[PDB]
Amino acid sequence: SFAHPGRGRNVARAVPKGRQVDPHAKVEIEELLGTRPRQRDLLIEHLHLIQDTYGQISADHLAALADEMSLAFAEVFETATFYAHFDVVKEGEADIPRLTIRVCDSITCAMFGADELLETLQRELASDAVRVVRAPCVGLCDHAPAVEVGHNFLHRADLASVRAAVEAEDTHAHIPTYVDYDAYRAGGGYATLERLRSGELPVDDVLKVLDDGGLRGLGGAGFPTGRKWRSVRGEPGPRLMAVNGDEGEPGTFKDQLYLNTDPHRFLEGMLIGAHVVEAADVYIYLRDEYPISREILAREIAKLPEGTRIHLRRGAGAYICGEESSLIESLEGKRGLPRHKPPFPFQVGLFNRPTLINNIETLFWVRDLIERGAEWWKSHGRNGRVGLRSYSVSGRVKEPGVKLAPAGLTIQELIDEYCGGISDGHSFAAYLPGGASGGILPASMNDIPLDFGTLEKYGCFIGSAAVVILSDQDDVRGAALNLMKFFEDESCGQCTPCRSGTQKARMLMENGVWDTDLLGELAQCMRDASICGLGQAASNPVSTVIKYFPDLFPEPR
Amino acid sequence: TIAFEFDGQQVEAQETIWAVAKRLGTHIPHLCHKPDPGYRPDGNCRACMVEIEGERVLAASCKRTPAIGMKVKSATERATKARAMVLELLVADQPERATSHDPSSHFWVQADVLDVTESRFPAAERWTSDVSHPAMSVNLDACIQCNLCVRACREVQVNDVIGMAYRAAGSKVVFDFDDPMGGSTCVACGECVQACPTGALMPAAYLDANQTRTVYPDREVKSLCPYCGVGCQVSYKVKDERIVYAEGVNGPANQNRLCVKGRFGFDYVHHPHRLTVPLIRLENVPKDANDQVDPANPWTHFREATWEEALDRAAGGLKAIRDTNGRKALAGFGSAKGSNEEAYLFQKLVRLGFGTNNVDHCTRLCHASSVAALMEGLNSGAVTAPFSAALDAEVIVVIGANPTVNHPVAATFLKNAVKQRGAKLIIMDPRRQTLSRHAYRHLAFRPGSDVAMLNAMLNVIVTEGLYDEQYIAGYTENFEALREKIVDFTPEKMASVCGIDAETLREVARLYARAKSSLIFWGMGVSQHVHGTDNSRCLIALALITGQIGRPGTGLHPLRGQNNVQGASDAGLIPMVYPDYQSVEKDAVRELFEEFWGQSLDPQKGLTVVEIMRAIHAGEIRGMFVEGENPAMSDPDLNHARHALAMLDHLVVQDLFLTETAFHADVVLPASAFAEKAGTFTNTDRRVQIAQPVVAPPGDARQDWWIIQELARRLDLDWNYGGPADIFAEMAQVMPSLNNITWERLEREGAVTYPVDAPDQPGNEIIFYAGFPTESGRAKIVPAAIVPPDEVPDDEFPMVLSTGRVLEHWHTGSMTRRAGVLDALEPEAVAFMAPKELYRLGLRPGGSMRLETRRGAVVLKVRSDRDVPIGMIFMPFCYAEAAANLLTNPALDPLGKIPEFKFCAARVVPA
Ligand SMILES: Nc1nc2c(c(=O)[nH]1)N[C@H]1C(S)=C(S)[C@@H](COP(=O)(O)OP(=O)(O)OC[C@H]3O[C@@H](n4cnc5c(=O)[nH]c(N)nc54)[C@H](O)[C@@H]3O)O[C@H]1N2
Ligand SMILES: Nc1nc2c(c(=O)[nH]1)N[C@H]1C(S)=C(S)[C@@H](COP(=O)(O)OP(=O)(O)OC[C@H]3O[C@@H](n4cnc5c(=O)[nH]c(N)nc54)[C@H](O)[C@@H]3O)O[C@H]1N2
Ligand SMILES: Cc1cc2nc3c(=O)[nH]c(=O)nc-3n(C[C@H](O)[C@H](O)[C@H](O)COP(=O)(O)O)c2cc1C
Ligand code: SF4
Ligand code: SF4
Ligand code: SF4
Ligand code: SF4
Ligand code: FES
Ligand code: FES
Ligand SMILES: [W+6]
Repeated sequence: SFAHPGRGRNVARAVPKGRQVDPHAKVEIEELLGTRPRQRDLLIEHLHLIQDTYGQISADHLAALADEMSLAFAEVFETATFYAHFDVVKEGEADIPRLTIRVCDSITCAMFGADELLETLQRELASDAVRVVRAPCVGLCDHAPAVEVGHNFLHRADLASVRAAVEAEDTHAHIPTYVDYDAYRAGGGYATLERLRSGELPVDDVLKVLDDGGLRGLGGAGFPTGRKWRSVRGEPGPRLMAVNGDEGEPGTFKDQLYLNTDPHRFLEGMLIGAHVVEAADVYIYLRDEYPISREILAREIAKLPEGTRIHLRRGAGAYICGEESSLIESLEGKRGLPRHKPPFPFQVGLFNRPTLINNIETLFWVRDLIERGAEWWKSHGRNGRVGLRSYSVSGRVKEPGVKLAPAGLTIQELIDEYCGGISDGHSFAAYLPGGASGGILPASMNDIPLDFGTLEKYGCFIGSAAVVILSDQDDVRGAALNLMKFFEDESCGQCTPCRSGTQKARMLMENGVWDTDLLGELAQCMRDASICGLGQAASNPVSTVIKYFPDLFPEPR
Repeated sequence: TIAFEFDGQQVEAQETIWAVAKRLGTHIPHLCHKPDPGYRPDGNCRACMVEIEGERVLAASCKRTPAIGMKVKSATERATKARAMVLELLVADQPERATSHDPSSHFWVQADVLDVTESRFPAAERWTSDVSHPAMSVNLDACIQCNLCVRACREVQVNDVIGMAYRAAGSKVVFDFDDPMGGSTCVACGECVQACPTGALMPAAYLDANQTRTVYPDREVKSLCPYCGVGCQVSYKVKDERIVYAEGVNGPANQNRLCVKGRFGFDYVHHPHRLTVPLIRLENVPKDANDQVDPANPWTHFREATWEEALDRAAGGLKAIRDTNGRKALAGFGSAKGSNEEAYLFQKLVRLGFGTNNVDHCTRLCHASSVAALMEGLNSGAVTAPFSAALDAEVIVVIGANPTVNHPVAATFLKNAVKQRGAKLIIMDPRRQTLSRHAYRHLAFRPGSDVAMLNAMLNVIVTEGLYDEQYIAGYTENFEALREKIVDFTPEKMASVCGIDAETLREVARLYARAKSSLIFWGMGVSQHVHGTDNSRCLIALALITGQIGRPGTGLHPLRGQNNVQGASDAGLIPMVYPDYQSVEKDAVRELFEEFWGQSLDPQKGLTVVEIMRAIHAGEIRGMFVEGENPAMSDPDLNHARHALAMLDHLVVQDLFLTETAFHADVVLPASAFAEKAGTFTNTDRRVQIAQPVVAPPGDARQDWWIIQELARRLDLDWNYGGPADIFAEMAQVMPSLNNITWERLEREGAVTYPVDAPDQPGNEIIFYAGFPTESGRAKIVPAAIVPPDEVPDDEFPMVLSTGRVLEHWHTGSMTRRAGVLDALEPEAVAFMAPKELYRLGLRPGGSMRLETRRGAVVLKVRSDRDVPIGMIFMPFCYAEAAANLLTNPALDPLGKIPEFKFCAARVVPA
């Protein structure tokens, strides 16, 4: 019995510092991973694998997973909590209910009553066995209001059909009928690609057809696809390719359409690009909200002969992962934080290798542009523009949906010639030419050709051509608030003008009166100092609403 | 040089735009950019934007380097509007400056340059306080999400505690799974709070119960760290003559990096138990092995006395034993925590005043077996490369050392090397380490089988023709002895002895030999065995036959543990050599010093630390002088060691507190602490660094050198030094290693690696590039057989007891248990066992248990640690309530004279 110089008024930790790894959760995650690689760039997939198996990511599983992958606790927690679809449950936290119901609250579904539907589905159905939550646009705006029950997306949903899907345990995704490998080959599929590969079709011929056709980035930025392809292949190898299937832009849904109808057309246009730039592996990054598209691509990639390795990856609820550098970061198993330019992805991208990145739709058209030539593509067009373009039209139209139509249509032409005009009892008031990011234009400016370039004069851009039509029954200022709420949630948090700016603007826009001057100074700062295009375009709704709808600000400054 | 235009003027760079502007006198606001080494810019805060003509959008001047023909404008309305707007965005969430967590933060400074005093944006209600950690307060409502702390924790230190979780404005700094900082893996290194520009992270010492800052120190003093051999340079914050906080300074070894003991364990100098007057044991109070004194109440055993009387009885008792029983009945234990000048005086006092070579210090229980083999093969008593050489190493070997616990700042550079350069780290240690997560391989071999494992790797390199014949031809000897004897130690046969499968042994041997540069670290796991000299020989043999030495990123680095163990040995504080390792038994050496000191010296080498303990039991050693050593806790087999101290006719102890050793003392002399002295100190890299006093000693404590001179005068030695400078001047004339190193040079340069060739050039960090200081210039390889431990487990004692260290505590605990933060972090005696073993004994984690060996028994808590192998008990020796050295086996390595602290047999019974 010996004294000691310490204070003697504290007790030592029974265990080492921090939280510990549980032996049962370690055994369970050992069993769950099987022989899958414990490499870092599979972190998001293994988090999908714990969430899909157990319905949640408990901390005891998260800790076993970081230990199995040699990662720090903060690295896995950092990454997991970045993505909206991962439920991390700590000590003292309840478990996630067995069934999850997600109700979209983006602009189009909100126009058809999404907020009230969320409240109604919450009072009537939420319980210990059902969780009811909001979600951003899930690419079903032509079926607004969209609601997800498990992995089953209900179109034009109400309480009756969602109640019927729950009580029927109707929670799996319904796979439609599509053009499969046998049917695709019977229509001459995988012919242009094989001629390109074998040697008869020269690679320089492919690059020439693209430059002549003028195929531009259908993901929204409109960069010339041939110019990009030459740039990637003009870089020292090894090179890689990544397919952007995030389609997270509210109002956009053309990629989901082409995937669920004719997937191998996209797969061949992809494998063509993979051959032009000599990519060892291709990565398809499909957003989590497309489980129908996920099962279709899983089935059809397996039907392909054994060539280029195709890695199908799965998003986890994050609109920022549609930015090329953020998608790359997400593919490497990290938080989706955009990188700083320069360098650009075509030179230092996925795994610091020169990386070719293309949108689902851009690759979809490669096969046809080659077999039919550039002059067939440039034959279509309107008002001085050339080429085809897929417009995702939602809102107050009689016939919403993807409209493959000539580039350069006016919004008046796109609505009367392709969408049956405005809905019954609505008058054309405003439209979003480029989804959330492209700003809000009034109905009186309906004579502006819609294509890359034509809208910048007006502070807008066509972007992904997510066309949303609003009417006099809709609220234009409430439209811009819904878009700011979206960006405030989607902002990856990296930099001040976007992280704080989106939040500050949303807070200001909820006052009865808008302080347009302060929003003006902030908008200027956001597009001038934000790192990436999310913050650079987040204020585009507010700026255009202030400029093009003076009647919506009666009060004096 | 890149010439470009900046704000209308032609300038030249190299360096980013921000850095050019700072150097031209144009300060550009910056928050997430920390212009200090190791903090690579991130460009997230956007406070530093500039206008680059011809570019659509503004650029962050901290991220962008200039280009030829670049027009950069920082004073444009457009650029200054964006910067002030960024600051206005952040000021909206900041707590009111006057009562904030840091009203004079770097953030508010940048706010004041943009004249952003208020924000017209609404505030967001954010996170609440986190004060669970006793050293640091977390108040994230001042956080700007600049991730300086994240880089601090995950790039500079690579402690890997902090993260930036969630998304958008919910992006939050978190510890592990957003756990409380005080219940997380945080090691309290303080890198994050030193980097934080907002006060969101602050030293707890600075804030009141409302998390408002209250402590603004009067002054700061640059000095060193009193603890370990990394030699970190430190800035000490003094408020009203009290050290209140400490920061990292850009010293050669540490680059502003610290660990918890350097940043927070400074307050032992202010502890109420600090000795302030001399003590003389009461004339009627006898000595006993198990007798305890109360450090707060020594009047039960001691009387207070003047310096004149305490020194008279201190020297008088030693002088009576010398003059009656002879010089042979005295011995001295020096301090490897003191300065080089004090070690030189102490060894001089024992040799000139006691008349013997019975002088030693804690290096006898430390790297004695390592330096024995290094002298035997290289004639060297120091490392061949700095620990910063790990950054140039392709393969890093850490064997028998736990650097993230015991040399943390150095360990941050080995983790940097893995993360930034792709070094392949191989850890060899029975226990798993926190370092193991970054390692390419971790061999968790059986305790006590280094020779078996390392001889397998020499067998792989020698049989597969992986050695460097050019180097073996030019610079080694005795390599043929190794080929003939190494044949029986095959990976297949040695796999069962060390527990490492034979294929991993070959892979490690192939990897080490084929690397372009390989660097070996080792510590007490290698040296503290009855075969520790053999463990070292195998390591040297690995470096000699592969030529992995003498080049950048290569060599042999036995991690020197004490803050001046290397310097105290340089100054001759060991029984067999004068300063600079000159044999006392070489008549030519003895005659040199006899003329330089003016008296005949003993030609026979003295005894070692444990050999003096035994001589005391034989009644041969009767008086001792102990300064800055606590053998009543640090010596093995304490029941016997404390009994030896109880039998001394006369024990003088010079220390800061009434330690377990001073219990048995006849005279206690209150001494100055590190932060109160000036002098030189030699780190593990041979960097000689000068220290200067931060505060004055309390009461009547005196300078160590002064007390040594006062005892020396009373032993007929006419010394009259003025201080450390005058002593350093005398050492330089007998220490060639100090050539071109002068006190003036260290005062202006701070640190100088030795040996130096010129008073202006830097020192030779890497040595042995062109041969060794042996006779032939070559290094002798010395084969090694498998020696068993002195004590091995049987049925009565089925467990292997190993002893060692924890991050927050130092050796015997006499200093760190008196530092408030370190004592709150590790307040109670614990030993570590595997969970499976706790199950078999029916113990729960935190339960009490009895730990017994043939030599002693203790009762303490058990901490459950899966990184501890089955059949092993690991126990720090820092807890007087359950002193590990009551259990340890005092068996000595015959060549090094070091005990086997790392291996004995023990048994556990629940208590
Ligand atoms: N925080 C802190 N740091 C210190 C000190 C302190 O007291 N507290 N002391 C300082 C001192 S003076 C010194 S010399 C250094 C010590 O520095 P270290 O050598 O790192 O100290 P130990 O904890 O004893 O580490 C020895 C390691 O070898 C392992 N080991 C056990 N048995 C064997 C074996 O048989 N073979 C091999 N190869 N390894 C084995 C043990 O697991 C242990 O992790 O630290 C200094 N640094
Ligand atoms: N079981 C086991 N035993 C071990 C070891 C192990 O690993 N396992 N390690 C061994 C090791 S490597 C060694 S180095 C020894 C360490 O053996 P010790 O040196 O005896 O341990 P310390 O606590 O460092 O002793 C330093 C003492 O000097 C006091 N002091 C501090 N600063 C000053 C100063 O500036 N001036 C003066 N006059 N006094 C000061 C301190 O209060 C302290 O009492 O322990 C060894 N013993
Ligand atoms: C915030 C942000 C979100 C984006 N989201 C998407 C998306 O959902 N789908 C997409 O194909 N491109 C998106 N992009 C464009 C991509 O960064 C990139 O240009 C594209 O994936 C490849 O271009 P391509 O159109 O030339 O194929 C986004 C860009 C930023 C501004
Ligand atoms: S803008 Fe800044 S914050 Fe918003 S997403 Fe791009 S990087 Fe992250
Ligand atoms: S804590 Fe200090 S450092 Fe870490 S992010 Fe918040 S502000 Fe930057
Ligand atoms: S203190 Fe050292 S360890 Fe704890 S968080 Fe800050 S940096 Fe990471
Ligand atoms: S590392 Fe060794 S020296 Fe540097 S601070 Fe921590 S203890 Fe002091
Ligand atoms: S799905 Fe609800 S907005 Fe597109
Ligand atoms: S300082 Fe240039 S961006 Fe943070
Ligand atoms: W030591």
